[PDB]
Amino acid sequence: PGIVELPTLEDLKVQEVKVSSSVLKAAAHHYGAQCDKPNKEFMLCRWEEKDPRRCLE
Amino acid sequence: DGPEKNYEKTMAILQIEAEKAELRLKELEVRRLMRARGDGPWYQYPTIDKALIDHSPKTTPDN
Repeated sequence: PGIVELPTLEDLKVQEVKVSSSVLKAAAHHYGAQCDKPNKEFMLCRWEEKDPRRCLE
Repeated sequence: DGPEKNYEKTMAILQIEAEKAELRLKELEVRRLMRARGDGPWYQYPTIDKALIDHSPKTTPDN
């Protein structure tokens, strides 16, 4: 019943963060303090839409 | 006593019994329909209450 829609692989292409987990943990506090606005916007969108396909941007 | 007493007593009794018979037939039909469909107060089997659901963020966006 119905056909699922999935974004094309060109829509999932982005410059990945290629640092390991320890590097991320070292600067986790400053990253959370400085980069808070896009992270919070993304997480609110994720919790409200309940759909990974509506939060690519 | 006179015949009118028995006459009218019989008439009242006949009315009462006829009404009771019609009511019994109506009750049987109503019960049959109510059990078949389930849209009346009778035969309302319980379902899960919806007040038990938790509506809160669940540590995972997709619930």
